Amino acid sequence: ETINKLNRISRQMLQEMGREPTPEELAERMLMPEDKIRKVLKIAKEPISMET
Amino acid sequence: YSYTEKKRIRKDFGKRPQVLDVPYLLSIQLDSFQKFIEQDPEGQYGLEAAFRSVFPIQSYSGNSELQYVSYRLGEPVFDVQECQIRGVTYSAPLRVKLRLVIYEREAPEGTVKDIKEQEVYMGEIPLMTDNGTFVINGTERVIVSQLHRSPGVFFDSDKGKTHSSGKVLYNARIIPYRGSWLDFEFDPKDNLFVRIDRRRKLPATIILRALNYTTEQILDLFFEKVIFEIRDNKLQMELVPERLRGETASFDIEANGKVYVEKGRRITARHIRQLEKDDVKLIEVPVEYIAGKVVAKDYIDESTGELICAANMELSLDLLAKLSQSGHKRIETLFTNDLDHGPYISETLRVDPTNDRLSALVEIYRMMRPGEPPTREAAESLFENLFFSEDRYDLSAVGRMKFNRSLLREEIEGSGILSKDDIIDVMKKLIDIRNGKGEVDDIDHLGNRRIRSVGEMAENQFRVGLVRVERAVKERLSLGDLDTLMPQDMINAKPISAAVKEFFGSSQLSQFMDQNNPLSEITHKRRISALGPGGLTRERAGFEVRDVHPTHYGRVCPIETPEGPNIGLINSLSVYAQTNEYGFLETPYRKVTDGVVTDEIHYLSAIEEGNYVIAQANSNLDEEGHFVEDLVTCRSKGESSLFSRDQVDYMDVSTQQVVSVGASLIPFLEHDDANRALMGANMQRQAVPTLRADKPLVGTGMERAVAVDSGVTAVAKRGGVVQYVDASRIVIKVNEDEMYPGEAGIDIYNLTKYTRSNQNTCINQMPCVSLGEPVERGDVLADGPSTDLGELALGQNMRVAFMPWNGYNFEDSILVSERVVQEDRFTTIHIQELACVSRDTKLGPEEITADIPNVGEAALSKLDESGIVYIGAEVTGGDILVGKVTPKGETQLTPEEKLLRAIFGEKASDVKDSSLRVPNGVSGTVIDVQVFTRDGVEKDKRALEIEEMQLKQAKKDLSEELQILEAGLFSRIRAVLVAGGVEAEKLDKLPRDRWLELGLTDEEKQNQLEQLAEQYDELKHEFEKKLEAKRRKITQGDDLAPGVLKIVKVYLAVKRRIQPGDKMAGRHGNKGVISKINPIEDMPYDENGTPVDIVLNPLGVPSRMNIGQILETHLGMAAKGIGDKINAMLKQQQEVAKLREFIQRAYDLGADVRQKVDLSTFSDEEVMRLAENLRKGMPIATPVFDGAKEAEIKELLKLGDLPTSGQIRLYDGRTGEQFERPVTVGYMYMLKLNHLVDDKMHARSTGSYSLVTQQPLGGKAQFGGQRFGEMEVWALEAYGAAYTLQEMLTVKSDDVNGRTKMYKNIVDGNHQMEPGMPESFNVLLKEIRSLGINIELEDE
Ligand SMILES: Fc1ccc(-c2n[nH]cc2-c2ccc(NCCN3CCNCC3)c(C(F)(F)F)c2)cc1
Repeated sequence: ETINKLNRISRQMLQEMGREPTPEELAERMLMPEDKIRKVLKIAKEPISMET
Repeated sequence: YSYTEKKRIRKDFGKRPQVLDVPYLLSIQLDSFQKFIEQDPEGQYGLEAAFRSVFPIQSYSGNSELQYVSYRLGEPVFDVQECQIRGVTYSAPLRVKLRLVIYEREAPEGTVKDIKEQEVYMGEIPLMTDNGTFVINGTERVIVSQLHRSPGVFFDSDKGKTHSSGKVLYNARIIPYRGSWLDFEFDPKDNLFVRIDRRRKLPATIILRALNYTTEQILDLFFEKVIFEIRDNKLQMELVPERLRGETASFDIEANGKVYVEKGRRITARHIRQLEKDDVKLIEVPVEYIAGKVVAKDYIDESTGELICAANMELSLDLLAKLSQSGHKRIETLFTNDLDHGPYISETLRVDPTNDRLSALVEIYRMMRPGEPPTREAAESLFENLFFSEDRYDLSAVGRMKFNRSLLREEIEGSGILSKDDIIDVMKKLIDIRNGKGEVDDIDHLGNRRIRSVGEMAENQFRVGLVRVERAVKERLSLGDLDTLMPQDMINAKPISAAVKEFFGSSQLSQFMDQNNPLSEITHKRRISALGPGGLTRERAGFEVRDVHPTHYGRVCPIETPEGPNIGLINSLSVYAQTNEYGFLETPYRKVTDGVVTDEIHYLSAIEEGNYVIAQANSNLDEEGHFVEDLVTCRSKGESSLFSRDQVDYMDVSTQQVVSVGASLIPFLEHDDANRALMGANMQRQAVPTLRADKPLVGTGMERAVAVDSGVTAVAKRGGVVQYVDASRIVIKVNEDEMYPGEAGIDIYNLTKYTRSNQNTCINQMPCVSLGEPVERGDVLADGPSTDLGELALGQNMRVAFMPWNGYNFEDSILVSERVVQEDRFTTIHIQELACVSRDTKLGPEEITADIPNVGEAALSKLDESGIVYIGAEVTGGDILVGKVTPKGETQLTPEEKLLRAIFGEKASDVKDSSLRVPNGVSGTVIDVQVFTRDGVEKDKRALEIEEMQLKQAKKDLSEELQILEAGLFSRIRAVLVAGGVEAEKLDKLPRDRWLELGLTDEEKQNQLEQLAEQYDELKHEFEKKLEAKRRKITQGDDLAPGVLKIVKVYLAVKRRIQPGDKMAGRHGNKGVISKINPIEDMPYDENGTPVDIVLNPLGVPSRMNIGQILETHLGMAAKGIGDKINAMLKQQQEVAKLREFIQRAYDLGADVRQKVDLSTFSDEEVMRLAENLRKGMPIATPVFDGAKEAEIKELLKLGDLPTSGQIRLYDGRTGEQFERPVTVGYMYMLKLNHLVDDKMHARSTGSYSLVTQQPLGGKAQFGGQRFGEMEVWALEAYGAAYTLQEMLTVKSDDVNGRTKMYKNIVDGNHQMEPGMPESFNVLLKEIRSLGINIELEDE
C-alpha cells in the first residue's frame, strides 16, 4: 500500500513539477521518515528474468 | 574559386562537365526529423497528425470528451555538450494543451463546463543535432532509414514451386500502413480464396456476402449476361458477335434467313465479321445448348411462389421445361469462357459454405477468433473494425496513392479505409490477371519499395504511446466526477516517455553512430535497411530482394553493401539520390528536348523513369551539345542497348550518380572488380584517424564534400576577417553586407578539443586559419580528425614498392620500414572512458577515500588527498585511477592465518579494496575527470576542487564572450557616429561607456544607434542570466541510479603507433596485416638512395582483380614527382615566374580536361603559398568513371622526370646489389583500419567462472577462454588424442573439482589429470530427473 501511495504522489507531481519530483520530494509528502523512499523504492522492484 | 582553394588545388582529370554539383549528403536525416517535430496546420505527417488521429478521445457514450488543442516543445534542459559530458539525453519537454469538455446530460449538445488544462506534460522527446545525430546516454546515435514494401495493393505469381503441375497461381495482397493484411489467392482448381493476415483460408465470395451482396449481385458483378428468349416456342438467344471468338460451333449457327456458320466449323474472325456487318442480334438455338449454361438470377414460379432455380445453378433440359411452363420469357446466364472470360467466381460460390451476410460474418468472426461462441454484434463489430474503421485501419497517403494508381484509377488521393468498390476492384484485377490481360508486379522494384526515415518511425512509436494513453483516458472518463479532475490526473508521462525512449535507446535501427571517421559517420547517416519492424528478416527472405535491381540505378549504390549474413538487405544511398515526395527514391536527370541536351535538371522516381529512354553519363556531345554519334548506349526499360540518335528523352546528370559516397572515393574504380570494390568501400569506413591528417595524394574530388558536409570540420557561418585564432577558439569579424544591422557582431567558434569518440578514438579539431586572414562564407575554419585543409584524409599516402621481400609479405602481409613508425605518422590517439561506482551494500556504503588497505606510497602518490588521479598524470596497467573501498567485516580466517596474525600483529581491515585501476596492458595520459554526486550527499574534497575550477573557467569564458562581443559592438557604434557628426580623436578620448548618450543628426543612423543600444543592453543582461544558469548547472547533483552514491569517470588518452598484427588496407579492397617492422637499413632503395616505406606483394594483384591499386600507385608516383620538382624549385628559391610557369604547366596537361586555372590569382603571396602546400606532393583527382587515362598518367610522369614504366631500378638495402628486373614504385594512399592487435589479443590461464553452469567466464574484462566447439572436437577425434580432448572438456573447463586439482599439480610439477565428471552433464542429469524421468548410473 505504501508503494502504491508513492506511485500516486508521482502521478500528480510529475507534470506539476515539470520533469519529475526529486527522489526526496514525495518523501515529505509521505508521513514516514522519508529516506525510506529509497529503501522501499528498491525492494519494490521485481527481479529480472535470468533468461532475459 | 574559394579561399582555402587558393591554399591548395587538386588537379582534376576527367572530361564530363558537372551539370549538377553534389547536394548536402545529410539531407535525408535532417529532413525527416524536420517533418516529425514541427507545427503543420493540417494532417501532413508530424506530431500534429499523430495527435489529430487518436484525438479527440471521447468516453463511451458518457459525453465526456477530451480534445487536443495545440502543443509545444520546451527548450532543452542541457545543451548538446553538457548532455554529452553528464550522460543524460538531449531532448525537449513536450507540453500539450488539452481541453476537457463535459456535455450536459440529455443534450442538444452544450457543455456544463469545459476546463482547459494548460499544457499537460507528456514525455520528453529526443532531439536531432545539426549533424543528424541523437544523443541518448551521453552518446551520439543515428536512426537508420528503413526500406519496406510500400502500402497499397500488389499482384504476384508464385509460379513454379507450388504443386509442380505448373499452371502457376495468381495472388493479390493488400498491405496497409496499419491494420490487418487482406489476401486473395487462387488454387489449382481455380477457386478464388481469401485470407485475412496469414490466417485460415476462406472461399473468396464469403467476404462479399459480408459486404451485403446476395449471390445474384456477386454473379452480376463478376460475369456478363447471356440472354435466352423463348419467343413463339423453342429457344432463341441474343448474340454479341464477339462472343463466338475462341470457340467452335456446337450446332447450326443461322439467322436472318441466311446461314452464317455450320456445325463443326470453328468460328473465326471471318464468321464474326460477317455477323457484325449483317448485324445479327438474335439467333435460334437448340434446347440442349443450355444444358451447361449457368443461370444468373433467382427464378420462381409466379403462380405457386416456389423456387424453380437458385442463382448460380447449372440448367438442365428438364429444368428449362419446368421454368418455361411457368411463363418465363427470359433467362439470364453467365458469360463463361475457359480462355477469355473465366468462370472462377461461380465455382468459388460452389465451394462457399454460407448463404447470407450474417452467416458469412459468423464464419469470419469464428475464423479470426476461433472456438468462442460467435455473436451478431461481435461479428459485425469485428468485421467493421478490420478494414473499415478510421481507428484500426489506414493505408495513409502512400498507400491510397499506390493503391488507386495500381488499380488504374484517376484519384491520386482518397480515404484511408477500404470501400466495397476497392475490394471488389482488387478482386477484379486479380481475375483479369488470371484471364490473361494485365501483368504481375515484382517486390524488388524500387517503385514498390518505400523509404521511411527517423521522423516517420518516431511518429509511429509516439502513436503507440498515444493509443495506450487513449485506453487510459477512456478508462478514467468512465466513472468520473465532474469538475474535480482535469487533463492531468488521467494522462501520464512514463508511458509516452518510455514509448519514445525504448525506440531511441534500443532498436535494431537505432544505433550508436559509427564515428571513428568522417566517412563512417556520413555513410552511416545515409543508409537503408529492409530489416527491423515492418521489414523482413535475414532468415526469411532469400536472394531476390538482396540482389541488385535495375531500378537501383541512381538511387541505391550497387557496390556498397555489407559482406555478411545480411547482404543487399542494407545497401546505401546513392550520391545524388533523394527521397520522393511520396517517400520513394528519385534520381536527377537531364531533360533532352528535341535534339538538344538541356541543362535543366529533372527528378524521376522508379516508376517515372520506366518508359523514358535515358542516355548515358559518358557520351559524346559537343558545341550546342548534340549527340556526336548516330546511335548511343542508353537504357530504356530495365535493360541497356544502342539507341537511335534522337529517341532518347533524358541523360544521366553525372558519371558518379550510380554509386555512393563510399564508392565515389575510390580512385580508378572502373579498373577494379566489383567484389574488391565492395570490400574496399566497406573497409574505407573502418579507417582510424591518424595523428597527422595527411591528404589523399590520389583523389576523386568527393573528399572535399565529405569533409565539409560531415560535421567533423568547423565551417564559417559568415564571411569576414579573422580577429583571433586560438587552439581553443576562432573569432571572425563579419563583413557588413552579410551582417545584420542589430547586435553588431563577430562570429565566435568554440572548437571541440580532445574528447572521447564513440569508437574510443580521439576527436580533436585544429585551426586551419591564421591571425588576420580573409575567409569566405562557407569556408573551412578548422580541420576535424582525419581531415586536411577542407578535404577528407582517412589515412596516409606513402612510397610503396611491389616485390616479394624474403617471404615477409607472404599472403596479404605488409612489410613496413622503420621510417614510418619513427615518423609517428600511422600513430593513433585513443580516448577511453573509465568509471568508478560508489554503491550501497548492506554491510555499509563505499568510500572514494584515498586511504586504501595494502598499497605502497608509490601507489597512493598519483592520487590526491581525496582519492582521484591528478589530471595529466601518465599511467599504465595496474595504476590506480580512483581509490575505492567497500566494507566487508569479519574475514573469518583459519588457524594458521590466526597464528600468522598472532606473530605479526597485523589488524586485518574490515574494508576491501574495490579501487578502479587501469585495465591490464593499456597505457596513456589523463585528459579529464568528472564526479557525479547524488543530489544532497556531501561532495568530497576533489569534487569540490573540480567544481570551483569549473566555476572559475565558466566565469572566464562567459566574460570573454561578453568582452569580444561588446568591443565588437562599440567598434560599430564608433563607425556609425563618424557619419553625420564625425569626431576622430575627440570620440575615443572620453570613456566608452558614455558613448550611448551621444546622438546624431536626423536620419536613420540615429535609429541604428538605437538598435545597437537595445542589443547592447540585451547582451549585457543575457551574460548575467547565462552565468547564473551555468553556475547552477555545475553545482547541481546529477541524478543517479539506485544504490549509487557517487561516480568518478576518468578519461585516458592512449597513444599507440603501429605494431605487427595491425590491419592496414588501401581503398581497393586489398587488406594486409603488418608482418615485420624493417630497419631503413634493410629497405629496398632506388639509385637516388631514397628507401621505400612499404613493400607489398605483387602476387596479390593478379588473382583478386583490382588493377586500380596499380594505377593509383603509378599516378601516385607521378603526383609525388610534381611535388619533388616544386620542392626543389622552392629550395632553389628561383622566383615567382619559374614556379608559376611549372605549376601552370602541371595544371594544363596535354589536352581536353575541364579543370581550368590561374593568374587571376595574386602572382606572389597567393602563388607561393600554393606551391608551399604542393611541395609534399601534387594532389590529383580521379572522378569515379570519368577518371584519368594511361596516356595522361605517362604524360604526367614525363613532366615528373620519372619513367613511363612506373617501375625503376631498386637495390636490396642488405646486399646493396641490384634487384634483377624493374619493380613498380609509387605512392599508394593507405588506411589503418582499427583492428589493432592490442585490442584483438587475448589470453587466459585460470579466470572467473559462470555460476549457473561452472564454465570459464570473464568478469573483469579478464577474458574467458576460447570456445572449443563440435568441429574442433571432431578434429581432436580424427587424431588419436583422447587425453587432450578429455582435459579440454573436463579439467580445463567444466569440472569444478578437476580444474583446481589440476592447477595444484601444474604448480607441483606433476602433469596429470584426475578428471571427475563435467558439470554440464551433472546438471543435465538433474534436469532430466527434475521431470518424471529417472536417469541413473549403473554397475561399477
Ligand atoms: F543499369 C543497368 C545497366 C545494364 C542493364 C542490363 N543490360 N542488359 C541486360 C541488363 C539486365 C537485365 C536484368 C537484370 N536483373 C533482373 C530484373 N528483371 C526485371 C523484373 N524483375 C526481375 C527480372 C539486370 C541486373 F542489373 F539486375 F543485373 C540487368 C540493366 C540496368
